[PDB]
Amino acid sequence: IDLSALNPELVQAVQHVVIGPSSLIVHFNEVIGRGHFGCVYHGTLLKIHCAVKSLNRITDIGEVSQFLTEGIIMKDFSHPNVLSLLGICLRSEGSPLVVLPYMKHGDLRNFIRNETHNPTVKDLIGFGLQVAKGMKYLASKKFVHRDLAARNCMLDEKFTVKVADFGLARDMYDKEYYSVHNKTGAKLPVKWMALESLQTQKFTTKSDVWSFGVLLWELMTRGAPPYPDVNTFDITVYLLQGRRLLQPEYCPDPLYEVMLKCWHPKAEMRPSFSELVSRISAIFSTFI
Ligand SMILES: Cc1cc(-c2cc(F)c3nnc([C@@H](C)n4ccc5ncccc5c4=O)n3c2)on1
Repeated sequence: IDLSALNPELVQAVQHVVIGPSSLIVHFNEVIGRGHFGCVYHGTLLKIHCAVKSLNRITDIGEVSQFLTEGIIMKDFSHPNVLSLLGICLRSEGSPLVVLPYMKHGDLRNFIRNETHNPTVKDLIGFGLQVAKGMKYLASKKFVHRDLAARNCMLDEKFTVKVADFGLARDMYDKEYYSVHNKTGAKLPVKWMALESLQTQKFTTKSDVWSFGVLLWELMTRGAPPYPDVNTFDITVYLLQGRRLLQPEYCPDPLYEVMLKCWHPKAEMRPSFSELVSRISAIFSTFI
């Protein structure tokens, strides 16, 4: 790595992000995750159980100083509902490996769809509140997620929910839900996107608020696909007919009212993540 190529203020932070190969064993024999940009494997860090992501499906990782800079930013994030970066390990043959905490119970969507798990309505709302707290933190860091959805949050061994799939962990972990734009070629999660982002492909924290509303709907339907009878970019036409996802059977009325505020046609009128934490914690507190 070329320390000179970095912003001079960040050079000190590199030692805290870089993991020496001696400190990490990767078990390439068993894939635990699959993304478009690469596979994920069990690993042991010095005995800390971790998830090691390869980026080898990409032809190139871009500018190495930029990759490092991304890693440094990501490493300073610390919140119990945000997936942390443990570090990055430089291997001789191949791209760098990204080292994340192991998430025993996988992604939130699959967890709520799992027949062997039986969360209550209170539990599902609490999963939503935990996501809201993670997003309030990210928004306070002026970080825009761009791909918030239940598939992109994960659960650890204590069922703590963590906003995942950002920074160096960013990928498409379920290709079904990404559609190619015709003018730009970008693969977009159209069914989670705000109206304005469908039009401009610009994403903001207020478009993350829209996605969060969809995520709440996923939770209360225990992982149903949103808008099944709508096809890809016909979602814009569908929404502009004056439509929204219907209230799920076991979704409390005030929680559906929160969903509708998250889908406000004017981005600036949608609630902040701080407001969502406040409103959801109240609704959650009414359940036993
Ligand atoms: C479906 C699905 C979703 C994911 C997923 C979603 C994320 F938001 C996400 N963020 N980071 C990851 C990768 C790096 N990851 C992280 C931890 C982990 N722990 C246990 C098993 C697999 C993983 C994993 O794939 N993710 C995988 O993997 N399969």
